[PDB]
Amino acid sequence: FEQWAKPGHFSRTIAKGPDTTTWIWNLHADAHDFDSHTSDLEEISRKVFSAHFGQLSIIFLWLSGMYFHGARFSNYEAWLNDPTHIGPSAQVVWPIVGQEILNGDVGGGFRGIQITSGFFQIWRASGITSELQLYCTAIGALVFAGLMLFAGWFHYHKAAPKLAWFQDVESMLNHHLAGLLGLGSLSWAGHQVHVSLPINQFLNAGVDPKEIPLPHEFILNRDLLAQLYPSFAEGATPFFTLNWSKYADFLTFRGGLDPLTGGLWLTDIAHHHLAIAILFLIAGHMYRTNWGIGHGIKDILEAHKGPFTGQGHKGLYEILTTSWHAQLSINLAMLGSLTIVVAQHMYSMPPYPYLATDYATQLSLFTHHMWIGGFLIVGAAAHAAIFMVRDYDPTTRYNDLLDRVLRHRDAIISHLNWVCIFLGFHSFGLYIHNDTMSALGRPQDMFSDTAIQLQPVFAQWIQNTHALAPGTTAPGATASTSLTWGGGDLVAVGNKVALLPIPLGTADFLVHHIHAFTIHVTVLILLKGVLFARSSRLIPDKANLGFRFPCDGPGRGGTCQVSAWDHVFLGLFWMYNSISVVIFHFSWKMQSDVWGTINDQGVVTHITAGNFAQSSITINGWLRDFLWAQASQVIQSYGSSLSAYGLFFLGAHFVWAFSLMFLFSGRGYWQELIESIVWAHNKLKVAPATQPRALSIVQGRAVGVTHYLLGGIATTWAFFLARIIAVG
Amino acid sequence: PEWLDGSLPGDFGFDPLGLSSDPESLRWNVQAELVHSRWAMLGAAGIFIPEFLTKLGILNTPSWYTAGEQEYFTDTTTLFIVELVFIGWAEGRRWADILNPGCVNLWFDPLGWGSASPQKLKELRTKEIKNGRLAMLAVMGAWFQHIYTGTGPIDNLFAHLADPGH
Amino acid sequence: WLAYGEIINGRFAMLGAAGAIAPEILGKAGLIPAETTYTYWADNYTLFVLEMALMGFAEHRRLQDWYNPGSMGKQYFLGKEVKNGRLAMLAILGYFIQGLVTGVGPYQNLLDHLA
Amino acid sequence: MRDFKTYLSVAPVLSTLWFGSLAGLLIEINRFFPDALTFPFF
Amino acid sequence: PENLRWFVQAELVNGRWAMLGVAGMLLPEVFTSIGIINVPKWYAAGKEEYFASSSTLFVIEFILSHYVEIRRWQDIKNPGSVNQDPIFKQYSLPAGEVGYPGGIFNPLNFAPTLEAKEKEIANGRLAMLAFLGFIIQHNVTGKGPFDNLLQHISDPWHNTIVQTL
Ligand SMILES: CC1=C(/C=C/C(C)=C/C=C/C(C)=C\C=C\C=C(C)\C=C\C=C(C)\C=C\C2=C(C)CCCC2(C)C)C(C)(C)CCC1
Ligand SMILES: CC1=C(C/C=C(\C)CCC[C@H](C)CCC[C@@H](C)CCCC(C)C)C(=O)c2ccccc2C1=O
Repeated sequence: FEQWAKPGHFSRTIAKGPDTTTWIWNLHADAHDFDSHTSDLEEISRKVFSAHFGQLSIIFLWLSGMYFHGARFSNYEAWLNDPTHIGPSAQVVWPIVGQEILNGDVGGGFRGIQITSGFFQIWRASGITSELQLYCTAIGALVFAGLMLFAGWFHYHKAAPKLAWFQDVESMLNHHLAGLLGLGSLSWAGHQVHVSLPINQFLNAGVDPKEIPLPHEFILNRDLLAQLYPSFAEGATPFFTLNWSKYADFLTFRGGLDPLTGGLWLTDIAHHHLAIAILFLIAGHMYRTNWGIGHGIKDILEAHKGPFTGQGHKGLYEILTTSWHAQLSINLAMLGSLTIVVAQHMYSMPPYPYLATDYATQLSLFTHHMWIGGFLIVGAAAHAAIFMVRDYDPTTRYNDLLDRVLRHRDAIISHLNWVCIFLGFHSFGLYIHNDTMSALGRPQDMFSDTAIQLQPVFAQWIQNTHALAPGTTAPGATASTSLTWGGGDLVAVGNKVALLPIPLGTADFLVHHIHAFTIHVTVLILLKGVLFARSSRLIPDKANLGFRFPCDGPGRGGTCQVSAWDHVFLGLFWMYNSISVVIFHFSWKMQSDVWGTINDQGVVTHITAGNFAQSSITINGWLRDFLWAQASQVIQSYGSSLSAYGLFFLGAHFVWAFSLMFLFSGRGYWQELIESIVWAHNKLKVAPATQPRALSIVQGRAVGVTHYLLGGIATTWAFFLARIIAVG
Repeated sequence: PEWLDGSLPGDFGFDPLGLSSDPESLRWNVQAELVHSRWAMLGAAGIFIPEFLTKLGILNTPSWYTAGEQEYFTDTTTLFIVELVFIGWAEGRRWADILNPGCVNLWFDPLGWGSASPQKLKELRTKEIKNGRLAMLAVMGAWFQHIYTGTGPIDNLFAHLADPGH
Repeated sequence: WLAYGEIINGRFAMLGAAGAIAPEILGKAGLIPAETTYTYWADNYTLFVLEMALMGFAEHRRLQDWYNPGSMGKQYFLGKEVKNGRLAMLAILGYFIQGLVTGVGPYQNLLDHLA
Repeated sequence: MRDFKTYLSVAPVLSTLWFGSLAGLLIEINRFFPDALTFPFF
Repeated sequence: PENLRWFVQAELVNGRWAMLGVAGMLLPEVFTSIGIINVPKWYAAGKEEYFASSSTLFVIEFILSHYVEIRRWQDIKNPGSVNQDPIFKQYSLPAGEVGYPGGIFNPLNFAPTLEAKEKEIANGRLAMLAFLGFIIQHNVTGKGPFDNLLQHISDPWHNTIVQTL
């Protein structure tokens, strides 16, 4: 059972004894979604972790590749041994029509396309070592998808499954903490100490190749790790009662990073992952469940009130319990920066060994790992909508904290709207000046460093203090919490540089105030269209068109782009303008003014100049010297292996392009068309009967969105790439 | 709007139509299957078994050279062209007999009965004498090589571990 | 399924394997020794836990071919309630552990018993 | 089987499926006569 | 099946020009001996004559051809035609075109015209299989042998494509 289609599915009028093409993207454009399904949870809870399923079975279906296509054709071994010079590679490609050169031949006895995004650095991190090995983990995870995808069939199918004990929400919110983080954090420590720590500490010089202490060892009998960082390993662990001090040895807050190749200490990662490990094991019991220990579920929240902000933040929802949509913004804005947090974090202060020096992933990664984040949040609260126009039922609220906003609309939104001039309008309206003041504007006097200076300065800030922080003040840890901040206490390694005191100033309270801007007029778009969305002060009654819903009146003299669905249809564009900015600022700091090389007489030598400082003030400086000063990489870059990035943003510029045709265009104009041609088929009897109508409005504010928004990405990943590697 | 409701089998839910499955095979001429599956490897019921013998060729193996004609890359890869065109027209229009002619859309009788139906012990004659043979070309199934790049099934062989050791 | 139904058998089931790891002696593994006298091993000479296939096939389906229906019999042949049993599920788990988690067959004493 | 027939279809991946499991052949041919450059008649 | 008594003659015409077509190069056909891709012409000749190229045997003998073929065409169209061998009937007794000028728009039927033996017809097409042997070799392998007890079914040699030509 059951099933199967055939016409008709969920958009009530789907079958319609057809009549027209353009159903094949009403279905492709409903299909998952609900209410154009039902909130009748006893068949919607039993979809969401159905799921939620595959995505993993897909993620598995994923990862089970990225080792088979690691460990079926290494650069891993044929390099590992030697970090430094000779670097990444996970795909080599069949000899069709001139594929070949696409698999380079530049990796240590290996033909193949070079690889950006750790992995080598992720698996020289644990240890593993041997292709026949995480190939012995390619199979570990592929059926291992199977059973998890054998859960679709587990419940639901032969088992219409349970909302009764889905709705509740206490065991799970306790157990994730404990339960299935806590199987983790520390039960990666047993791994991160015994497996990981020393097959690294003893990697950290000798141990070149093949005799590689297959993890097999170091259980039941110690002696060796014992022969290494001691601990006295009899059959009696001190710190059972406070000999803690001893079984330490190899985990005092070391901070800085491994100067015998960057990363930063694994001697500095069990103390991090058994503390933040168990908070999440203990603190993952604080709520009800059965055995009388716990807290309010919500009974906590209405705990407290405040006069204005009244009731307080009270009686916190009951679909927040129930289902998704209501909830569904928060697990995203959150998860949101929880991919901008780990970002501005990773590069920011290196994990797995071989980053700091690297590039083509102390950048690369950095991004995507900021797309997904931007993407994610900058489309998280299109879930605040739906919801109101959807999953929100009759009542639960008034005097709720909620409503306290919906009243106080118009004059909450509003007072952002102005910042969103000042902050920007004039703070971007500010490179502009120094263009009108470098072209027209004679260094004589204007906004750059030896200019609208700002002498010492800008500080430092703090950071710096971040550099008196370990020598006292938070007593120790070691070496200045992250070299990036501090004073001049300066390292690197691998000839080229690693991280250093990356000093800010003008060029720094500039730019910034743009991310500082943007993420203003990129929210409120958002908030304007998140608040009004269902009640809009100017079609006042929305829940009368749906979630998407095009516009409405040619009347009231120009009502369009009203929907949040379409408040989201440009909710994005900017993100792209904002995530697909910010990346940028990054990749001309890391580089030009962070990456290095080495020579010697006191002199680090960057990929490009300490340019930047005063040739990325002026708006322009980013085409003078951020394009045609770069791109050279990709511009020429054919007959080679940059031979894809000379091949992508091509058909990435077109397909930034072939957006506007559907996005600047009309819609009636097009339908109006698909007759004309029609005469050819018909009169000459061919013609459909799925009357070939021309793509539905929303549907084409559902392409010049994707397409624009596929377009100027790859492009910049067709681009930013090939810069890095040879002048990389 | 039939029926549909009914439509089907005519409803639903929730069961035994039954015809039934789905989830395997198979309704119409799941007999083309039948009629194809016997022959195809009844054919094969005579390729490897001759082979599974020859190793044992008591006193002399075989011998035959030619006595035909001998020159410049002479004889047998030409070839199937003639050999399996002949047995080409063999396969085809014996077994357009799942029914068969167009039910899908001189004389008459012979034989007497209904494919001289049956007889009702000879239905059993065909039985698993037909099927058990394709139980035994499951031996085939499981390689049908035994030469598993296997060396190996020589020095001929085949088998034969029992299983000696030392 | 079942639930609840799949404990009694689990009961009887592990019981024998648990019974293996107590009334034993033992004698291989090996590991540590030597892993792999009677004839030598008589034991076929090497690799023969695939009678299990047939055998561990021959009991469970032969149990359930049951089910009272039992067919599997056949024509002829002449060619707090999870609280109780499920705490009982634990204390039988357990004394696999100490009966394994050190050697039993100690045989350390005390005295002597044969000798 | 039949008869033209008709016969029986299937769903959304047929015009698609055509791309792969058959259309590829192309790359075999394009291998077989490596590239084309222009007309090889026989 | 296929279609209606549309072309018969067209292909018949074709089969007429056919046998004696494959009779043409059927001189290279070698009584015993005299073949190859051709140049000459029956026997003799020796007038003044039948010549090249400010002359060509072409346009002379094959302008006038036109009225010799248009007569038939307009003969078909407006029947027109003997009494009546080729369009169509008198003797004896071929494969019947059978129909008369129109249908239900087209189908009050359409093809119950089979029946018989080996018969008349056949050879008409024989020469186009001849052809699709006889053309194919002659630039691929430009001579025609047949040779038993020697080395038929043995061969000898090899010869493929790209050599060069
Ligand atoms: C006619 C014809 C044709 C043609 C074609 C063409 C010519 C095309 C081109 C087009 C163009 C002119 C352009 C386009 C391009 C493409 C692209 C562009 C794709 C994409 C993508 C993707 C899937 C990606 C993703 C990503 C991520 C992950 C994130 C970051 C970035 C990136 C992008 C990497 C065909 C063959 C079909 C068929 C037959 C005939
Ligand atoms: C072009 C255009 C259309 C018409 C576009 C349509 C109908 C999309 C065409 C759909 C696909 C491509 C069908 C074409 C045929 C394909 C399915 C496959 C055949 C081609 C080969 C791959 C074999 C709109 O509807 C529209 C609406 C609103 C604003 C702008 C526009 C707009 O610009």
